Amino acid sequence: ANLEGDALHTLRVTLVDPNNVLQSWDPTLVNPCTWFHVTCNNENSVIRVDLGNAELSGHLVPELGVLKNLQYLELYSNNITGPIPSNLGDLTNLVSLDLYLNSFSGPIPESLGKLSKLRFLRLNNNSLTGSIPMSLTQITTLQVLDLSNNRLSGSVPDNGSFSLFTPISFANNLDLCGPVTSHPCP
Amino acid sequence: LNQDATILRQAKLGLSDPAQSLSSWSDNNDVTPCKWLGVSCDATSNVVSVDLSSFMLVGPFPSILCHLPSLHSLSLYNNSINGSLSADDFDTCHNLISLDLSENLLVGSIPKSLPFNLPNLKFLEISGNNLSDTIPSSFGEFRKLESLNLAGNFLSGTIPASLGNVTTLKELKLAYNLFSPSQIPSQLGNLTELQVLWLAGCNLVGPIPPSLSRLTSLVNLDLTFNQLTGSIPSWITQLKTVEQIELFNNSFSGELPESMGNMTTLKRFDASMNKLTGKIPDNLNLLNLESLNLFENMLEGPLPESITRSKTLSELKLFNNRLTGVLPSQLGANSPLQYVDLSYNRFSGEIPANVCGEGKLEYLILIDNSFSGEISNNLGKCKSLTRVRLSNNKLSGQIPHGFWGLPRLSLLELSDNSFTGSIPKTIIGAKNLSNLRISKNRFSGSIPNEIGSLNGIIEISGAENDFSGEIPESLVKLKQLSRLDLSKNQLSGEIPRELRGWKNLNELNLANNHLSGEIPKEVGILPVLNYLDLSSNQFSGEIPLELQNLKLNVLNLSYNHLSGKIPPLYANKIYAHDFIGNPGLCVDLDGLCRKI
Amino acid sequence: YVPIPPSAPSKRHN
Ligand SMILES: *[C@@H]1O[C@H](CO)[C@@H](O[C@@H]2O[C@H](CO)[C@@H](O)[C@H](O)[C@H]2NC(C)=O)[C@H](O)[C@H]1NC(C)=O
Ligand SMILES: *[C@@H]1O[C@H](CO)[C@@H](O[C@@H]2O[C@H](CO)[C@@H](O)[C@H](O)[C@H]2NC(C)=O)[C@H](O)[C@H]1NC(C)=O
Ligand SMILES: *[C@@H]1O[C@H](CO)[C@@H](O[C@@H]2O[C@H](CO)[C@@H](O)[C@H](O)[C@H]2NC(C)=O)[C@H](O)[C@H]1NC(C)=O
Ligand SMILES: *[C@@H]1O[C@H](CO)[C@@H](O[C@@H]2O[C@H](CO)[C@@H](O)[C@H](O)[C@H]2NC(C)=O)[C@H](O)[C@H]1NC(C)=O
Ligand SMILES: *[C@@H]1O[C@H](CO)[C@@H](O)[C@H](O)[C@H]1NC(C)=O
Ligand SMILES: *[C@@H]1O[C@H](CO)[C@@H](O)[C@H](O)[C@H]1NC(C)=O
Ligand SMILES: *[C@@H]1O[C@H](CO)[C@@H](O)[C@H](O)[C@H]1NC(C)=O
Ligand SMILES: *[C@@H]1O[C@H](CO)[C@@H](O)[C@H](O)[C@H]1NC(C)=O
Repeated sequence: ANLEGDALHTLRVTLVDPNNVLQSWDPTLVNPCTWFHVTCNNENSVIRVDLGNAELSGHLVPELGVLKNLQYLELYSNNITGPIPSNLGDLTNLVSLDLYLNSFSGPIPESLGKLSKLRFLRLNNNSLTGSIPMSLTQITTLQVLDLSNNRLSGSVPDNGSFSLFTPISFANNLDLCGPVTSHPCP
Repeated sequence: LNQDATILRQAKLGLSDPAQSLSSWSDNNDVTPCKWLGVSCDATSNVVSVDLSSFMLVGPFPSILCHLPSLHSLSLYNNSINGSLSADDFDTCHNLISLDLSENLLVGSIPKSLPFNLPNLKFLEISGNNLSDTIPSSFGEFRKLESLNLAGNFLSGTIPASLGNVTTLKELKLAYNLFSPSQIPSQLGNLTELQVLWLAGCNLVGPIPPSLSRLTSLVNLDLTFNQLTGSIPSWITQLKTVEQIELFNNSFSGELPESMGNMTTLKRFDASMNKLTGKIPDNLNLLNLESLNLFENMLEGPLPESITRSKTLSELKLFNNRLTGVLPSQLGANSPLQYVDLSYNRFSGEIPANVCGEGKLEYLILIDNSFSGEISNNLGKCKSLTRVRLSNNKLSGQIPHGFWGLPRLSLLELSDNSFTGSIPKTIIGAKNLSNLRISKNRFSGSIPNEIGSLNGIIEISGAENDFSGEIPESLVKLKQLSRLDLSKNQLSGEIPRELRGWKNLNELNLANNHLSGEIPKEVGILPVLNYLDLSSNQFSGEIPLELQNLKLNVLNLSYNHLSGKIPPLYANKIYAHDFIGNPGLCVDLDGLCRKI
Repeated sequence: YVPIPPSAPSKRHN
């Protein structure tokens, strides 16, 4: 409510918002549960942030990790730059992380492996570099993965939850190797 | 034109002037100093003041300006004057009465020699700078000072007791500084001419000193955002001329003083966000009260009738307390009520019938009480309303027709009550309505087609009602609709085939209805649809292949009459719970289709 | 420019 509203307001200040989709994000409200693009559970705690295809730019903030009951984070089809914040892995109840179709740079954080309830992970169409963290194989619930159209490289793991994924999850990357690609590793 | 022209131009040389705010100064035409911008004179052509407010001037403090012999006021308000002040900066300034250096980029400490150098000062403001170190104890030597504003700096240590020595003070503003934890100095009680005391965000602790009863000519007392403790003292009643008391965000406990009722001059009282217990004082006679905020405390008992004697009351916020009983039946009849929030209390009985008696009510927020009965006809005439939240009460009966069509109403939240009747045609009037929340009620009849002509609607949430008939085709005309939840109703018929209008629709929940026909193929081309619940209906035909284009988080088509092959991306085991209770569905393996 | 919060009533609501 107070703490969650302050995090989301810190996000608003940091984003550029030409179409005023965050007009309703009034910091004088006791909680953000009447705000547009935000959904709360019966206890007035944030469970969804739905900001897809909203012509947003700027970068995300690390204060997003205070949203402990967040289940769905949709930030897709924007022009968001900068790194995926490392402490998005503090979002222990997250089911869907949908950051696809942006200009995110730098690595996929190792911390995303701590998202033990994550089901959907769609990071495609970004400028993400480095390797795919092994810790992601240990998310038992992970069933939909798209890292395609990035600049990822190194070994693509194929154990655990990654055993389900086909080449289409990893297509058009910089330098990926392993069984799921045609190329064995260096 | 005398040394005044020379001295002013030297001062201009020391400052960077990117906006050319001083172009009249260094641009001749033989014009004398008295008609230069920001420079004012007396009858004998002596520069008596210099005001350079909001000129975007950058550079160190221009000490050369004090070489003007007749200078009385110097304002550099709202510039980028930077660096620090020093003793040498104010040597020649001994004729100054007024000095405003606020909203600049000054750093370092306040020079200790300032009172010795500026004996005639009545006004000193260095507010909104980056000053550090302690407030000098030498400030007790000021013999004429009437106003001191050092608010919004990084001043450290504690508020010096010697400031009590400066009995000429009418305004003391030290708010938002980086002081050590400390009690309000007792010596401030000696300042018997004080009208304004603003020590907000000063890291204060302990009780309000009894000394401060002697500040009898206080107008505004603001101690917000500290850690003050104890009772709000009963001697605030003896402040004969007090108009504003701001005590919110502290650790005040005990009861509000019962004597409060006779504070006839009081306009604005806020002791919200404390640990206050007991009752709101009764026998109130607050003739001039504009604002009463006591939200987020542990106040118990009723709202006394005598609040209606406050005929200029515009703001009443008592939310998040343990308040009980019926509201005064005449509340708002003879006052310009504007913002009312009584959320999260235990209020019972009827909403006062003339609460918008004077046509000024904007917020009516009564969440989570036990308000029973109906919304009166007279609230339908309240055309100033923007934010209505009545949810989680015991309210019942039909909503008056004019209430739905209020022209500025933005958020209308009636959810979780026992409201009956149909939504009338008069809702065309609500042209600013963006958020309609009417879930968990007993609303009936068709969703009227007139909702579709309200272009600015973003959420419609009307689940758990008795709505029947078809979904209006005009709901597809709503380009900015991001949530539609009409689940758990008696709706029938099919959903419109042409859906490209719903370009912002993120959530579509039509579950637990009597809906029929095909799932439209255009559902698959909605750009931001992520939550699709069409479960527990009578939908027939094939699941469109176009649904594979969607990046859904919730997909639920369970308990319908769907048949034919499952689209190949959704035939995966991981999506199988999305299609439970559709006996006719099959998984095609290229040739063989099996009912699983 | 440092925006110093005014000496006024809290605007919190809901
Ligand atoms: C402080 O100074 C600034 C800059 O001189 C003032 O802002 C200008 O004045 C108005 C403000 O709405 C606008 O028309 C200009 O475009 C502003 N210029 C800017 C921001 O560069 C500001 O009004 C002053 N503030 C106070 C409180 O006096
Ligand atoms: C102003 O006061 C309120 C209530 O006293 C503060 O809100 C509480 O803050 C703590 C953390 O410091 C939270 O754990 C509680 O959940 C909050 N309580 C309520 C009732 O909301 C608020 O932080 C204070 N604000 C400032 C700026 O000091
Ligand atoms: C799809 O929706 C149906 C309801 O239409 C869900 O099944 C219900 O689950 C609730 C528990 O929340 C129980 O009361 C019943 O077992 C079900 N109700 C009916 C009317 O059958 C189902 O959980 C949803 N499926 C998914 C995958 O989310
Ligand atoms: C003096 O304080 C002001 C405001 O508190 C500071 O100005 C800000 O500095 C940061 C970091 O450079 C910027 O991101 C902001 O844009 C600045 N302006 C405002 C209005 O916040 C300033 O840095 C401080 N200066 C010194 C020397 O301490
Ligand atoms: C994703 O990236 C590829 C390669 O740059 C591009 O061809 C495609 O258009 C992108 N997808 C979308 C939906 O824009
Ligand atoms: C997958 O294999 C790697 C390498 O042996 C191992 O470190 C990782 O923990 C394994 N993860 C799972 C879930 O088996
Ligand atoms: C004042 O500001 C300018 C930059 O805005 C800077 O060059 C100058 O050195 C500053 N003065 C001091 C004393 O730091
Ligand atoms: C109000 O009542 C108290 C005691 O009951 C008294 O001390 C106070 O001075 C009175 N104030 C006014 C303004 O009448």
